[PDB]
Amino acid sequence: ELPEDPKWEFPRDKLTLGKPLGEGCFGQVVMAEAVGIDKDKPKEAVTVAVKMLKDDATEKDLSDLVSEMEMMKMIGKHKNIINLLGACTQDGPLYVIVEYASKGNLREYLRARRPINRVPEEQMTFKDLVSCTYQLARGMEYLASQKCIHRDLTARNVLVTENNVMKIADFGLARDIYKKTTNGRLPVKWMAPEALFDRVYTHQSDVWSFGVLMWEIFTLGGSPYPGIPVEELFKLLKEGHRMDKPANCTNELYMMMRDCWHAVPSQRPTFKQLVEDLDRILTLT
Amino acid sequence: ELPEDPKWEFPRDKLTLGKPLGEGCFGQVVMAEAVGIDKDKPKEAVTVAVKMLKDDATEKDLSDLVSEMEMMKMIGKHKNIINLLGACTQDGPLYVIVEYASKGNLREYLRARRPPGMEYSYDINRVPEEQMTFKDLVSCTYQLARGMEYLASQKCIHRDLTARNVLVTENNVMKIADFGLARDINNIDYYKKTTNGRLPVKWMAPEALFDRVYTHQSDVWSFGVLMWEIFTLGGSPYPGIPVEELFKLLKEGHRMDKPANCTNELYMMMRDCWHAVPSQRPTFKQLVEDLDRILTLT
Ligand SMILES: CCOC(=O)Cn1cnc(S(=O)(=O)n2ccc3ncc(CCc4cc(OC)cc(OC)c4)nc32)c1
Ligand SMILES: CCOC(=O)Cn1cnc(S(=O)(=O)n2ccc3ncc(CCc4cc(OC)cc(OC)c4)nc32)c1
Repeated sequence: ELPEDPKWEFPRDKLTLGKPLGEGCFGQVVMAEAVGIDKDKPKEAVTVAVKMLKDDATEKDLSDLVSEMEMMKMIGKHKNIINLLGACTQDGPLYVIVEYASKGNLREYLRARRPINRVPEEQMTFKDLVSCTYQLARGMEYLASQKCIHRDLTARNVLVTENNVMKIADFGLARDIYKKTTNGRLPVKWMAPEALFDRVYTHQSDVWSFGVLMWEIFTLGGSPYPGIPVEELFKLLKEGHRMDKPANCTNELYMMMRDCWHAVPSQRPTFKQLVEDLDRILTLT
Repeated sequence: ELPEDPKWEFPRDKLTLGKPLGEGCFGQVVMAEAVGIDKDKPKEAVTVAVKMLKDDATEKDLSDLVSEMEMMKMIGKHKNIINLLGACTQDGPLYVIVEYASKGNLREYLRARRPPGMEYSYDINRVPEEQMTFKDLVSCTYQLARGMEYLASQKCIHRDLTARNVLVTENNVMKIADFGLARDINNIDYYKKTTNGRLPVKWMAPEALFDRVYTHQSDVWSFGVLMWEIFTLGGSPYPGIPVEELFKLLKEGHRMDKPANCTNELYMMMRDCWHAVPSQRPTFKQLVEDLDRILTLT
C-alpha cells in the first residue's frame, strides 16, 4: 500500500520493540534494539528510536509521518539533527527508525541540571550553555543550507544524546522552499510576526524562533513571555515589547536574542551569522 | 478582539481558578469555583470547568476555542452533553465555562473499575467498590444514545464520538464532550469532507473514510465502536490491527468480535451499527428504543 524504497527499508524480524519514550499526541516513539542497522557491522545490535502511529491516529497523521520520513531522506546527515537510520514500510505498520537520544529533550535536560527531585551529578556551566546554543545553530545552519525551514523550533523538540550532543528533531511542519495555510499549526510564543500576521515563513522566521530557544536555554528551561497569555501577546509584539534578559546570561548573548527578535526579518542575523558569533563567544569562554 | 455577548458573558472577579484537570494536546482545562453563574441563585458558588489556551498554544487553537464555544450555544441544553455555563471574553484571556465532570473521561473511569489483575487496573487509581455491573454498562450506553439522539435532532454531527471524549459527573451521568470537529448539517443534507480529515480512523465509518461524506448514520457507526469500548471496560478497537492494515480489512468486511462481557443481543446491535449501507444501520431514535428495552429487563 505504501511504495517500496529498498535503500532505506529495514527487515521487521531484526527490529525488537521496547519501552515507549513518549507520546506526542499525534505520534508514538518507542525504544528498540536493531540488529545490523549499521551496515558496516551487521552482527552487532544498537539502540534506536522508532516513530509509529497511535491507536487513536487520524487519516492526516499517516501522511504526516510519511511526509516527515521523506523530508528526512532529502535533508541528509548532520551531527546536530536526528538522522534517519531506516524504515519498515512494507507488509505491516509503518516504523520510522531514527537515532536514539538517551538524555531526552533539552527542556527537561536543562531543568534537571538547574543548580521536586530528579537532579543529577552534572550541572550546566556557562560554557556548556553557549555550547548548546552553538551546536543548535550549526544544526539550523545546515537545515537552512538545504533550503529547508523547520517552523517548530522549541527546546521540547531538541533531543540530547548520551554524549550530550544537541539534536534538532520533529520535522513534522518542516517544508522545502513559504505561503502559510492561513491557519498554520505553529506555536505562537516561538512564532515570528510575519508567520503570525502575514502568512509567510522564511529562514529568518526560524532565526526568531532560535531567539526564543536561546532564552529558553539561558533560563535553563524557562517558558517564554512568562505570565503573558497568547491573546495579550499579539498586541505587545506590535508595540515592540520583548522578553527581558535571563539572569544567567551576558549582555552580549541577550543582544544576540534581541537581534533575532527584530520585526523586519532582513535586520535579523542569518544562521551563518549566528554560527560565526557563537563560535567566537565559545572560544573566549 | 472578541465581540460582546451579554447573554453568556460572566464577570472575571467572581471566577476563581483551581487545579488543572488535564493537559490535552491542544487544550487546557482547569477546575474553578464560580459565584452566581446560575442567575436563579446568585449567592451560591458552583464548581465548574474552564477551558482556555495553553502557554504553548497555536494560532489555530484560538479560533477552535471560539468556534467550539459558538457550537455549544446553538446546540442547547441536554443532560447527556457537556453544557456551556458562561464565558469571559472581554478585557483578558478567553475563559469558556462548562459543566464539571468529577469522575473524568469514560475510558479511564471504566479502566479504573475493572476487576483486579486486568491490563489497566492500578491500585492507586482503582475503585473496585464501584466495579462495573452489566446493568451499569447498558445504562452508560443508553445515556450516551440519548445524548447523541439529541445532537442528531439538532441536525448536528459529532464526528469524534470516542470514550475519551465522554465525561462522567459526580452522579455518574454520561456527558458527551469535545464539539471541536462537530458540524451543522441543517441545510446541507450531509457534510463534504476535506482531503486528509482529522478524525480517528478506528471510529470512522467507511463513507467518512473513503467517500468523504458524513451523516448522522456515520455517528451511529462511531457509536457502534463506543459500545465495544464500553463492554471491554475501556478496550481499544481492532486490537493488534494497525491503522495502515485496517483500510483493506474494512473493505473486505472485517468487523470486531464480540466482547466477552457482552450479550449476543448487544453484539448484534453493534453489528447493526457497523452495516456497510448507512440507511440499514439503526437511527439514534432506534438505539434509544432498543437500549431502554434492554435496560428495563436487567
Ligand atoms: C514527533 C514527536 O517526537 C519528536 O520528534 C519530539 N519529541 C519531543 N520529546 C520527545 S521524547 O521525550 O518522547 N524522546 C525521549 C527520548 C527520545 N529519543 C529519541 C526520540 C526521537 C523522536 C523522533 C522521532 C522521529 O520519527 C520520525 C523523528 C525525529 O526527528 C525528526 C525524532 N525522542 C525521544 C520527542
Ligand atoms: C483539547 C485538549 O484538552 C483535553 O484533554 C480535553 N478534555 C476532555 N476531557 C478532559 S479531562 O479528562 O481533563 N476532564 C476531567 C474532568 C473534567 N471535567 C470537565 C471537563 C470539561 C472539558 C470540556 C471543556 C469544554 O470547553 C470548551 C467543552 C467540553 O465539552 C464540549 C468539555 N473536562 C474534564 C479534557
